Amino acid sequence: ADTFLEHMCRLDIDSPPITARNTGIICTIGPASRSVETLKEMIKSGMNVARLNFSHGTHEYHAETIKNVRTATESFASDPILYRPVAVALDTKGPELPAVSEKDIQDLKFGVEQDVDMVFASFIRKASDVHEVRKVLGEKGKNIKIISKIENHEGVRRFDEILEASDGIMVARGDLGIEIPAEKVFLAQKMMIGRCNRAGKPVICATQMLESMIKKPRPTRAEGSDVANAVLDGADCIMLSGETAKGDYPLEAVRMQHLIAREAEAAIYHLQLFEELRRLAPITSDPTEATAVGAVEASFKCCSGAIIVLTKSGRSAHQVARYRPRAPIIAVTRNPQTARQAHLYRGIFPVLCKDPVQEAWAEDVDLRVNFAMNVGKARGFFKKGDVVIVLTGWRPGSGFTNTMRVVPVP
Amino acid sequence: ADTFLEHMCRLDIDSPPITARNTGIICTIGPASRSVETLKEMIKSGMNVARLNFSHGTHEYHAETIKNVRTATESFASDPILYRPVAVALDTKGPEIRTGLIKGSGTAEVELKKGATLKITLDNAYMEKCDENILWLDYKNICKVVEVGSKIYVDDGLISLQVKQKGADFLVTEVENGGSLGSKKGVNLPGAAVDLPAVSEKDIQDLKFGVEQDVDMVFASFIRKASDVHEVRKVLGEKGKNIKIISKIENHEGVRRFDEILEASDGIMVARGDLGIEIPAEKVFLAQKMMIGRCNRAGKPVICATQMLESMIKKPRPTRAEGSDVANAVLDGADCIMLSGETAKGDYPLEAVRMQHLIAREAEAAIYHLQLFEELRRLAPITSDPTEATAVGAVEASFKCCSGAIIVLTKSGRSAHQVARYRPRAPIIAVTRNPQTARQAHLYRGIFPVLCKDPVQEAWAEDVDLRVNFAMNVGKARGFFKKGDVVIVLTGWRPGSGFTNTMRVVPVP
Amino acid sequence: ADTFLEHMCRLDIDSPPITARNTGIICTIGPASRSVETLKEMIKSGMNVARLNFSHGTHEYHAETIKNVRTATESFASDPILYRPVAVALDTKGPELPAVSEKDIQDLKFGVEQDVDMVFASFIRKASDVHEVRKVLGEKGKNIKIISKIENHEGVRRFDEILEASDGIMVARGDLGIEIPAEKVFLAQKMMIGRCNRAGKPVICATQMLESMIKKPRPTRAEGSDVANAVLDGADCIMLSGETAKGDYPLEAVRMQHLIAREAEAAIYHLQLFEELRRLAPITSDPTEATAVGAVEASFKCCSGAIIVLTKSGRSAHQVARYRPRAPIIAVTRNPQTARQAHLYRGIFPVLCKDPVQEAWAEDVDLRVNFAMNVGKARGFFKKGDVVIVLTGWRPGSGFTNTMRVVPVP
Amino acid sequence: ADTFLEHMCRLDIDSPPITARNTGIICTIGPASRSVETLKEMIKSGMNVARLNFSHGTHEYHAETIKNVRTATESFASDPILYRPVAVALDTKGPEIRTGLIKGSGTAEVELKKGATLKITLDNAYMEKCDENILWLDYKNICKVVEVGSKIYVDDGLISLQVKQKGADFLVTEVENGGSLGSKKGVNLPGAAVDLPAVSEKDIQDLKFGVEQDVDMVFASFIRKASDVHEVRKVLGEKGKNIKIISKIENHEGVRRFDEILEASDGIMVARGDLGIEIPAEKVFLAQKMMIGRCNRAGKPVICATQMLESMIKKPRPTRAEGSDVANAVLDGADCIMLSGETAKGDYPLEAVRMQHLIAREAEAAIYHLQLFEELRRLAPITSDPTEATAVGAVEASFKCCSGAIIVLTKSGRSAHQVARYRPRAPIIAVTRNPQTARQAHLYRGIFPVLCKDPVQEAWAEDVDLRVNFAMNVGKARGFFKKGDVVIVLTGWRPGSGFTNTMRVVPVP
Ligand SMILES: N[C@@H](Cc1ccccc1)C(=O)O
Ligand SMILES: N[C@@H](Cc1ccccc1)C(=O)O
Ligand SMILES: N[C@@H](Cc1ccccc1)C(=O)O
Ligand SMILES: N[C@@H](Cc1ccccc1)C(=O)O
Ligand SMILES: [K+]
Ligand SMILES: [K+]
Ligand SMILES: [K+]
Ligand SMILES: [K+]
Repeated sequence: ADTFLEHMCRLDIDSPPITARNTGIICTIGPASRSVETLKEMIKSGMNVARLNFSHGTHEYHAETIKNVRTATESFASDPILYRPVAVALDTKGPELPAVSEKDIQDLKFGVEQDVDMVFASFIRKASDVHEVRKVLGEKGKNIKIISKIENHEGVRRFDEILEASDGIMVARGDLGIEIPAEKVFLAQKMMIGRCNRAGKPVICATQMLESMIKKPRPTRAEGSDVANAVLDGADCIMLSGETAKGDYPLEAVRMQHLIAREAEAAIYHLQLFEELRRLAPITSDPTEATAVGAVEASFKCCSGAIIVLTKSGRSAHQVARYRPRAPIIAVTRNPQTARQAHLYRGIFPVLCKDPVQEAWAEDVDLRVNFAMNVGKARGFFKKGDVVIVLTGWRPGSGFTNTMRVVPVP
Repeated sequence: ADTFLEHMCRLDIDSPPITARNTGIICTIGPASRSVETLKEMIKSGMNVARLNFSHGTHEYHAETIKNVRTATESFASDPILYRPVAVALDTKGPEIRTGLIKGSGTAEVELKKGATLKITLDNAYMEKCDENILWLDYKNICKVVEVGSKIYVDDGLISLQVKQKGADFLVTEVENGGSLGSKKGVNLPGAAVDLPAVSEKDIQDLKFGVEQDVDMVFASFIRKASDVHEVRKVLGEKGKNIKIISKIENHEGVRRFDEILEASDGIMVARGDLGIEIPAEKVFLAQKMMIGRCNRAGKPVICATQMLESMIKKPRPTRAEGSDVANAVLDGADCIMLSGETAKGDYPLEAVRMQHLIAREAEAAIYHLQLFEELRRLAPITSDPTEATAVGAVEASFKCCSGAIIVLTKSGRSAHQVARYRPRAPIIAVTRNPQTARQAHLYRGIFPVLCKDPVQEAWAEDVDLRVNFAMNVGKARGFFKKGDVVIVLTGWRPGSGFTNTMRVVPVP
Repeated sequence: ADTFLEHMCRLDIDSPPITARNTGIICTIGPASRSVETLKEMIKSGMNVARLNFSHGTHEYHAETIKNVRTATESFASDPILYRPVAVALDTKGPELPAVSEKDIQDLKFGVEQDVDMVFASFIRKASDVHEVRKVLGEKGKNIKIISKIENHEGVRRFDEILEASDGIMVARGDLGIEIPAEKVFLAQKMMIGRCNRAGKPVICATQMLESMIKKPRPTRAEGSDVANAVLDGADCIMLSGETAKGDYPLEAVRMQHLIAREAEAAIYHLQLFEELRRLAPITSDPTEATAVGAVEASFKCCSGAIIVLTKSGRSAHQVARYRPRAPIIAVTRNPQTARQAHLYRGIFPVLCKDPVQEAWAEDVDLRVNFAMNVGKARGFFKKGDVVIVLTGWRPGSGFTNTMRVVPVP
Repeated sequence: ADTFLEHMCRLDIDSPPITARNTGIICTIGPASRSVETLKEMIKSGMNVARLNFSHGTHEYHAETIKNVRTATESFASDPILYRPVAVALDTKGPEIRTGLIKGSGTAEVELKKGATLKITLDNAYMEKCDENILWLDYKNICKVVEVGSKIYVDDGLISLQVKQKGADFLVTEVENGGSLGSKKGVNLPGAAVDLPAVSEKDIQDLKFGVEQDVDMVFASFIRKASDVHEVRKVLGEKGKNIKIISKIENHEGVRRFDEILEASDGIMVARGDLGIEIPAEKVFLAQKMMIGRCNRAGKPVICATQMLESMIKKPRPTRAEGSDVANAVLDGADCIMLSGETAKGDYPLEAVRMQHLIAREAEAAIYHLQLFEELRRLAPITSDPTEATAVGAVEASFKCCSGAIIVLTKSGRSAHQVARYRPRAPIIAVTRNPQTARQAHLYRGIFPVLCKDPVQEAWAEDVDLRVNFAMNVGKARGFFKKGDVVIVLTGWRPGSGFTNTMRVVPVP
């Protein structure tokens, strides 16, 4: 469809969703979803990130939840083609005042010891709050991603400085609804998602998603519409709260979130996002940035099934994700943390390569690429005769991901 | 802003809304909003259309409501610069199923609990003895159209039942979703072949009454196909031929047959709550976006209805969710938003109108007008009709010479509607001497109708200048523009002209 | 054709020119072309402007040439549908030094007395030279158009100030070839034509056009290519010199110029010219300028046969011509001078309405429009059922041409 | 500059050319330019291709010219960073008609005057007795293909005759355009069905000689249709299969059948002067623009030839008109410009090469590169061929990270040609070990070929790095870029790769 309007006119409620669900699903784990058996089913149904709410519970309790999450996750490790990484997120209590309380310091230190992937930092009002959280995590927690939660007016007013200091953003709509009038929160949500998309940083929408599923096996029309519109605004991930933490239908909530998010993909008009993001980006001569733009460009032309990115830290894959290709970004990494953290970005499908490093660099690249091809075929992103883009460095120890290759799927 | 993304990035919740609210507000009038004094305040606060729900009330009652609406409306007629036309809409009963009266004395509500049994009866002895065990309803054929396993929804989806056993004139059900059952509530039978007619005997009488009362539009309930629309058209007849028919899409068949319904109707109402019963929750937002899109493409008005500001029945302010849902209907492309119980029977009818106005006005800052137009221009079929070429040219000019308004001199409204299809940012000031045309124009996004009551000058060019000067005064007073801005003026050429084919670029003096 | 490249690829030398010749033809009148009988044939064959070279001849001699031009021109006046206005141009001797010599002053005064339409001012080096010519023409000659001839390096270096002071420009390629190297004159030509197009002022290419036709009935391949390329650069008019003044085939020269210019129209890609001219124009709220842009825009959409402009001074038609529509601009005027001067602009087909003024303004407009419709049908610009754009003012005595009308051809 | 118009407005005759000359220069070698010392100077001054005209001379003579060209070319081989490849082109005689020898002793020229009679004879007694009354020519069938009223042109259109009477073996004509008639001049019969074969007995021998001499390309004369091209291809055979065939379009039939000729050929030469005889003057500029356009769209080389700098046969500087005509051929999209008598037999062969270089270099300032590419990208068919996608991506990147060059490692040249089709601003440094590939690359606008003479490294990645480093040194020395600039590098992935499908963004060390 050559216009957004025609894209809307062609939507059909009777035809099933042909496209993959490209947004992350974050689920809050509590008494209802804590057991290894429930977590297994939640992972199969689409959970990408387990969130632990440190407003409640002891460290002993959370250590057991984390252990259960990992037991459930690694139960699928025996098939590396189908294995999905699952991230762990620590959501701080925060001030209920200083940015980091005595309790938050202890909780953050515990997160470092437990090897969590990301921190959702509560009640962030300004940049210096983010830097205080960074300082507590320290040298040992330096690769842990900090997602600043915008929960009040000051957070919204000072958004630009908070965004620049953070690794990502969580929009807490319910908390914003208390301090900001109802007729304005939807504008704040749209503003913040937009600015995050422009900056290439993850944005999560949270609170008041599928709350009615705490008691019911299906959500309301309004809730489906609200979740869908967060996806269409440009959210990278959607987070579920009590629905998965303590409700009666945690597994049904994950499945419904998956269905809604997958339906919303049919309303996304991908070409416009990219053309605007390409024009708004500053003119640069950084090799990686030029290669990322070129890859997304090629992914729209030679109607590509995927952009395969070989990445150690995830950074190269994130640079591609900023431009919002339609094609999935298969991020191949040997770093387990990188694979878990990648779920924060819309359209990144991380895969953890567990094979050992080959001495000949070109053979090692070919092995990781072949692994990505098998994963893509199995997930139905592409098949034999399709073409994909492959991004790598040139030589072992390259700082740039500056090599782009157009490759037919064998 | 040259990109949609930058348009979103520049949104600021602290800066007040610089732009006008361009969508229509339709309010349902009932016991809470019926009086001349309340209506006056609702009109000042932004009500453009009064909706009368003929599911309830006698013709005598509705005649008095209509009279009160007109008394309130004409109380502002002494200042023709500030006078706002107010339309009247008749919303038909249609093929409804309803429950009976709650039993006994005391509170007129009973708690139905999940897992509990409930017998549905058609025995008229129980018509006014509804309770936790027995529920009467008025659809006699219900046992022929429903099976074991069928779902039955009561009171706009509040309560749900599953049929466990059929009988001759009864059904034993189990309550799936509990709630308070009141008296005379609406019943939906999803996936059931309900044999009730499109226009009942009662609907015929109601439609004839609407013609006699000179209503501006009809909201036709439960439209399933084009022939239902044509039956409504036939009843309105020659005498009601200028009354606009808005088809309500309330079920799956309505959505499946949307194209034929749209082509037969003057416009569409999307009833989201009713659609939520028959269609899964994960799909209704797609149906809403599809239908609004197709209406925008066809140049026909689309109204979003149900589940707008329902919490304001009891509270002076809406929830964050409701604000977000209303706003998104506006951003999808809705021409109007309709309020139901919030204005009809709730405790804060005036606050509901004001909040709807605030939400809709805030949503305008998120609308990216240039994209809508560029796409609507490309999707329109290549034509040599003078009026269509002039309408496109006017909207084009309204984006270039950053225009404060497109002024359209129109008798029937049609010329102004053709401009509105292209979705200019600038307001369309539709100047007309026809009072009905001025009322009906509120159905279209971005049309600000003004009723010129001055007599016709013999020299045509002087008459045009007089109507344009009237539009200029109205625009200055509403803050659309001021001295030094430029406006587009569309007219015919000569008094007999069939086309609105003349465009004029005019500085505001 | 949606691209310039495809426009070139579709050119067909075997199909005849479907489009009108939109550039003006200026012919130098001398001993070979001076007679009433030859002028008649030159006018029928396409001459729009008669140029008189005041380097030679007495005032008596030139008065007779002017009289012969007018006798020939008015011989077609009995049919006002087919009558073509013919302009008279005085080309000064100039310095062969002050801008205006004693001789030039006398020649310019004679031009005012003879009611010439335009002056081609020789050897213009700077703006003050143009203002001296303006001062000599004075109040009585204030509507006479001054075309500055750029004949040397200083003229090119100071082009912007000369252009701003002049009504139009003549590029004298042969004279430029003496003072500027041959490998650079083509750049000067392209630069000057471009700047004139951007400013909305007429530009004429002169010298070394069809010189071989002084002795031969047909031009060379090279000369055809050179004339054609001046048209494709954006020239409004092409001027012939000795070919028509003193050569053996003056009538054949006019006809060949017409054929070359008409062939060149097939290579003009009109949509690009307009889209660029629209973007480069400064953002304004002048009603006439907005209406002119809108008219040209509409002329590309409702595939218009013409833009009809009712104009007293010509200015409204010139403002439309700046945007380079494909459709011919039929400029209807009662002012005989306006009709003659309009030939300086590419794409303007002037028509002189000789009917008396109707008292009712709307009827007078309708009469002039009907006249334009008959002229257009007769010239084959359009026929019954086509649609045209009509531009007018609103009341009698309107300063703006701010009214645009889409009109089917009856 | 964001518009073509502004690009023209900013042209400045006082500022020197900042950019390289990107079009090829082809020079005809004859008595004036034949010596090793002159060729050396012509190569330094910018000659990329030496053309040998086989209309005249023996094979012995041409073998010596070819040897001199190679001696001159290889004299610069001692510095492989600065060495420029020089191609050799064989231009066939084809089906030509020629006059005989001028009579008697004295001057070898006679004045034919307008209105005078001239008898054309086929009697071989008059073969060497041509004068004002009698002219012999070598086309025996001429009387069968010409009528009364037919025009006959002699010596590249200098003289024109009209046939007044036919005979068995004679034609009586009247001279229309007079001039000096010399010996053995070319004869054109416009609109006549000349039955001469596409490849004559002589052309077969000349083409076989070209294969033996290892020429790089053939300019095939008087190509009228695709089958003529295939006959030339067949004669070159298996041994001459990599020799490029450039079809010369010299008549109306060539233009009418252009598409099939283009599809059969490796490239095209537009012979404007020859076209000017058979096609009217007011149409040849359209044919030139059409043919260049179609060649650009197809990605095949197009050369403009004839009537370039002809006045430099006698003068050290060209005319304004000639400079303008050459410049406009470049701006139309020509890949190369060919010089004829200016370099073959004139008094200033070296000055002609230098002036051609200056004109072509000046014309680069008027080229608007971004438009060419954006249109060529849109007009190209949607494909999934890896090399084509990579070529487009490389040119795209060359406009963004303001690249100094696109470096392409290529064996046959094909990968570099695929990049050249998209018309990047940045030079395409085509690195090859194949000497023929390096010579043939000059046919394409914007390809700067470099011949790597270093031996192949066993490790593929090291070999790539070596060739890339060689290209970097060549680019630094030519001033295309310096340390800190960024370039695009295209290669295969692995030594067995069929595709050039790997693109690398590389800072210049
Ligand atoms: N990152 C999420 C969502 C996703 C799915 C498929 C492709 C891209 C993204 C996942 O791996 O499940
Ligand atoms: N038609 C509505 C909404 C509107 C307001 C302002 C401008 C345009 C439209 C009204 O008149 O109030
Ligand atoms: N102005 C010239 C050329 C022209 C012809 C036709 C249309 C537009 C322009 C004329 O009137 O003859
Ligand atoms: N191919 C020619 C012209 C050229 C020069 C520089 C860059 C590109 C092309 C050469 O190598 O000399
Ligand atoms: K928390
Ligand atoms: K109703
Ligand atoms: K002169
Ligand atoms: K030859």
